[PDB]
Amino acid sequence: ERHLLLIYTGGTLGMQSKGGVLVPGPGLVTLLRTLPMFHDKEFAQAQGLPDHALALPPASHGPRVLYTVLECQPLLDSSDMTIDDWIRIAKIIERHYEQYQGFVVIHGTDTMASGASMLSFMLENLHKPVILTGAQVPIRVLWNDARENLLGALLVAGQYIIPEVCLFMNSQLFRGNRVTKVDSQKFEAFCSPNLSPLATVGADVTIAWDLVRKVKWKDPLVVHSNMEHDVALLRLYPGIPASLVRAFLQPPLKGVVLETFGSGNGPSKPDLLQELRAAAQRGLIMVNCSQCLRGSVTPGYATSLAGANIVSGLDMTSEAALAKLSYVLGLPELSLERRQELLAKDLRGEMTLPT
Amino acid sequence: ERHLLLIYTGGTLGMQSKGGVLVPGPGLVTLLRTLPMFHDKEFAQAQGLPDHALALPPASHGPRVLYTVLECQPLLDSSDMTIDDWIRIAKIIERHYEQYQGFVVIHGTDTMASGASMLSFMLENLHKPVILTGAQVPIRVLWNDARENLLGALLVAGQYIIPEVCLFMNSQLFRGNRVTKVDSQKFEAFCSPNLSPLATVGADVTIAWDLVRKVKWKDPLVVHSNMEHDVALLRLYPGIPASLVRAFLQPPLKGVVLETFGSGNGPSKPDLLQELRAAAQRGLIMVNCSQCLRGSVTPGYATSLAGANIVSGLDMTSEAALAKLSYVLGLPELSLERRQELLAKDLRGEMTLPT
Amino acid sequence: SERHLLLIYTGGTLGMQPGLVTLLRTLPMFHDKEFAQAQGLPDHALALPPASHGPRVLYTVLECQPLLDSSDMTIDDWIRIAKIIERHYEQYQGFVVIHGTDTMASGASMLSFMLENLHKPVILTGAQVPIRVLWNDARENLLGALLVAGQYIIPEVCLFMNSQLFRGNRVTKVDSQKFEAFCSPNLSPLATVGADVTIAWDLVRKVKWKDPLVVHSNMEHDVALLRLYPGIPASLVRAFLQPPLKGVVLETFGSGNGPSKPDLLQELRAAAQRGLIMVNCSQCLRGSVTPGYATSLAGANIVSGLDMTSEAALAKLSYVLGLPELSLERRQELLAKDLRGEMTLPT
Amino acid sequence: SERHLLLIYTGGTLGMQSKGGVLVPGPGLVTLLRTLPMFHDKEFAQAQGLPDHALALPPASHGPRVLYTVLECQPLLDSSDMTIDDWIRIAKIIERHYEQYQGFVVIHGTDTMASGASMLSFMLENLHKPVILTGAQVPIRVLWNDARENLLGALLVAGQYIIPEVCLFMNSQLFRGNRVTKVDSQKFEAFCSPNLSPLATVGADVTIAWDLVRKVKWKDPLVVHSNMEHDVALLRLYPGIPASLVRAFLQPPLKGVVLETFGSGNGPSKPDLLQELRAAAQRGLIMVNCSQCLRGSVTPGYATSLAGANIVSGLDMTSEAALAKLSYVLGLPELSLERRQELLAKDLRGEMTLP
Repeated sequence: ERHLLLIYTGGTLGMQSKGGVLVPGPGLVTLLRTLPMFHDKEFAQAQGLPDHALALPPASHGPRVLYTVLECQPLLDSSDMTIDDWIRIAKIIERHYEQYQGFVVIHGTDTMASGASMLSFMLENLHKPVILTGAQVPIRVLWNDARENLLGALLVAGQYIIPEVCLFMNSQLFRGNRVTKVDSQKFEAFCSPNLSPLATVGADVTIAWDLVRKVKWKDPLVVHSNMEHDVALLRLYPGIPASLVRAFLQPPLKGVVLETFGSGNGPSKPDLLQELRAAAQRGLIMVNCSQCLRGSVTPGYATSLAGANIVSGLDMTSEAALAKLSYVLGLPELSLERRQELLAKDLRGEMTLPT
Repeated sequence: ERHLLLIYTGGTLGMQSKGGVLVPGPGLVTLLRTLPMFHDKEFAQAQGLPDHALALPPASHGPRVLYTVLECQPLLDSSDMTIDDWIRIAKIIERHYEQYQGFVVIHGTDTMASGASMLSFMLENLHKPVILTGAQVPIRVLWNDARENLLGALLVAGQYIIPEVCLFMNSQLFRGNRVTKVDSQKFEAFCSPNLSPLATVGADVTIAWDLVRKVKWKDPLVVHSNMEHDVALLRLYPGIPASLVRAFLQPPLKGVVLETFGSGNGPSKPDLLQELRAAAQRGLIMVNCSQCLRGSVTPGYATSLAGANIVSGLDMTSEAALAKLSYVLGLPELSLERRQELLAKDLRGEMTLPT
Repeated sequence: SERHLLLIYTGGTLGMQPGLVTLLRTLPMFHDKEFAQAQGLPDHALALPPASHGPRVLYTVLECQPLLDSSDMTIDDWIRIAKIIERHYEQYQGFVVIHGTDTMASGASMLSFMLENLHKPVILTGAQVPIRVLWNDARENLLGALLVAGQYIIPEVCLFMNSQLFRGNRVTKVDSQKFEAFCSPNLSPLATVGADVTIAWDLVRKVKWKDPLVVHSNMEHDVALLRLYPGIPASLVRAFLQPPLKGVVLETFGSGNGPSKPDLLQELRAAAQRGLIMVNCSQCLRGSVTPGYATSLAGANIVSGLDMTSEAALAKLSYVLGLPELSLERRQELLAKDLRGEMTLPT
Repeated sequence: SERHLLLIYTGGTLGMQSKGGVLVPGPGLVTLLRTLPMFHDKEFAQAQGLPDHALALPPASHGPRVLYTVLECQPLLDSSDMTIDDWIRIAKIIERHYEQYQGFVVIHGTDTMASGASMLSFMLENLHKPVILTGAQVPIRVLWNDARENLLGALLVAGQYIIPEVCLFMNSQLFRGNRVTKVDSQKFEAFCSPNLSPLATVGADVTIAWDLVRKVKWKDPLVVHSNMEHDVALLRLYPGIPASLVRAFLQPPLKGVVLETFGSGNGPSKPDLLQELRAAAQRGLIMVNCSQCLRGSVTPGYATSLAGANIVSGLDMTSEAALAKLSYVLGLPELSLERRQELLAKDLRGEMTLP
């Protein structure tokens, strides 16, 4: 028997349709109890389970999966979520860590990749699956992707010891800090462009155990509430003026992810480079990520002006890069040099180092 | 209000797991009645519907969809289906044509492409959707593709006027006579290699109305029970001996689909070509299809020996080609030349003619 | 019989290690010496060998100076390229522009708008590896762009790479290392090259022979792109949208949702009141913006970009804002139209 | 310093000429290549006084200098006319010149290239050096073609890397030969390796899957199997295929057959058909079951209760690999039937993934 906590933060999955427009949809648990795929009534009465606890029907193999639904209030559109909301989620997981074997987090798709990346860093030494999921269509609308996404997340978290923050959608389990949202309409909404899925679901369940990170049983969970808030993302576009870059990098900003062209090239006009130099002199740390969905940043852009304050993001998604930068800048009592060293390491499986 | 007939012929979808092995699973209707996504009990009692009739919950838009389940006996593995089984299905649709607005046929995946292709030809002047569907995993197993495939086929047939035999799987609606099975394990089991899907299902339903065939309201449905049975498929492999080809093409064979290499090239060894000439002289009709999943046969192979008795299949799937040949050969009172002309036409949207 | 192209070389990896013409002259696939002497052609003019069908293709190489890394290109560079095409418009049947891949999608999008009523192919191309390195993608990309521009009347600014012809204002760069570097996420390619050449004539735009080419040198320079990220502060958005900015492409989440915190929405309202025009594009590679975000505060000054790439959106905004003597409402109407095949209107 | 290749030209579109919109044979490949700088460095040739049968590639980025000799077979063949004997001849050419060259490139028509590569894979036991097949949809003498880059890439791969396998190089990808199949008759991406990653990819960088590439066994000498059983066939089961036709197909002197069945390995179960398989097994015929599906694997079980161990699962093998392996195994001298069945169930050349 394995018990999960299902944390419902918001998003389309739980909403209601009302005159062709989506509104909030509380009482997820009341709906799930009425669905045989989500709740086995017969086993519940036959075990006299409390009625806050749902029980999945028996699967092919594995142990029986039970879960409790924790509904956050207020429920959020994911576009409104911030570092503080993700910290709250991490603190919920922390508080209930010993009582459950895994966690599923229902989350809006819009910023799910950012949430998964943040939680990935916040939950240091994670020993248990934390699976984010969501849907393009609410579970209360008849024709939807939510039923199978939610069930799959529960089954994965319930049956496998994958000690990572993941995203489950459309029969695929991705490493959370490797995903990005690529399609605003299709059920295949997400992509892990520089890493295989951790798992695939079909007639069989296939898991890339070669990739899945190792449980460090000896070390306790450490939850980082200390995440630097003053980090930003800046997309360089052709002809972007130095004065706009200057304004964007003004105090109190501590870190920025620069999204550059192709293999990591920004404009080389002297007034723009000077603004990057000046920000590095103020102590600002810059991480260079590619605007391209796939591939990697080759080192070199602006290094002759910003020195070691500009760090290559290699093949990281911008979501991962922003999370890592927030994490590293939030660590207490480190030199600048130590921060730069940490940014250049693969801390959670988010970055592939050249071989 | 729109009423559908759901015809259950067999296949994995309806089976049961028993000691890691699949066995037949009758009484589909008794399972569906217990699933809210498939049957709205409240609306059924409130309309005093007979209890052979199921009612889908309300969808976003559209009218209400009701359906009746017709379970064939015996239920078949699709590998054991034949032209006669498909004729039976076409006669079921014929018999109940005026009573229903659409049809869904649950079918095994192994020969679903052949079934869809056959029905496509059998149902001349079809005015209503006939949607085949199935699953890699049975609907009675918890983690499956069957729930969403079956629901999607019902919703598509219930809500849209697509007057074609189609295949619905994994959120995609394909033209039936354009599909082939490409994966024996994944939920994306089928491909329409030389035509876009007719429809895609996501947050929105997208329909390629430019491709969908036109309802000819004036003409009545004509069901072709006269389908020539003595048609075969022959895959040419390198070095295939003339004597084996001779044996394969003996009477009483009337037609054969030859699967040749690349753009339609078979071996040119004289003894093999002579066997094709001799069969053509006996009146055998041959259609040349490519072994390649994608692309088209260029005219020319063996034409200097078999003359007009060897016809290019252009970009047809072999399933479509075999169906069309059975159809054309079964038509009454036609010359050989007329049969050849008909094979070269696009009769059901199965074949793209060159510019 | 004979079709002449101008090959404009602006910079990029393709030509790296000047004098592109001297290399091309020595490559039989690019220059037929025998036909050149037999027709006494001037030696600034190259001649492709005969292709399968079609007429003979001749071309002249115009090398820009200085040559640019594409990351350093700006609206002015693209205007210059448009003026080169304008100047030589009657003398050639098509144009090929060698360009760096980094901003090729932005360049193609800009030229698409600048060249109003274009009647002739303008094909951009480039390479991940220089043509002078033995193992490269440049030879076939360049040849394919010449052959397409030389043999087909596709009156659009296009991008040719890795055997595919895309609509220029529909492309974006998706891979920084592979030869398949570009994607047209919301539109099929205009053409594919294989054993046969397949052209989507159903998509290709119609030549309006009556109307003359009009080149828009009047492109608004004070337009920007702003990527909203979770928790982006209102004060930063305020700073970003200060005068003299006239237009901005906001890149929002999913179907077009930005954060709804009141202080941020207020900054968008305030910019709209200053007359700033905003276009909402999705950060997602694929799909479309649904109308509605911030419309109750910014009103008609915030426009849905539907399925546009951000490159197309920024170009269109520069184009529309540069048009003389239009009301604000007219500018908003134009942004909502499909002006160059860059945007699919719902059906 | 220097690596020497033998380029064996057997036929195919690559070397042909266009004449009135129709392709005819094109001899004297070497005379054309000498005039192309990408294929021949004249300056280095004179400066080293190389014999003029030997071509020299220009210097590449890294690596040693690559020289190659062109051996043109006569007569040149369309690949649809090739047989086991032609592939044996190729294997004997490689054998004869094995010590004089460091690698081999074989120009071959695309139509049966997968069969050729699969055959050579088995014939060349303990291969220590790359044998790279390549070809083109369009002749190298037509201006706009895929042949230049395919041929150059094959030469560069064979010249610069020690991949001791029979491979196929097309469209910037190196596939394991016995894993490929032709999927498109018109596009430059003509081939697919459906159940194995490419061994290599070519872009700005060359990426090689060294984890997959087989290990050079330097101690063991090359053994070339001329002893390949010729009486092996491929039979594609189609719905309703009659027992009498299967009986005719499996008559003596056939020794082995690859049966192509539906989905996960299911053929029709009608008793008269199964009886014909039993009867063939009793005559000593060996049968390998492969899936008609491009992707995925045969699950054991079909017809095993009648044909016993004479019917063997082909798992995820392509039909080309299966036919080659069967020919190889049946050609081995003095083996019991049980031994032959064991060998068919092993991964002998990287063609089959065991569960």
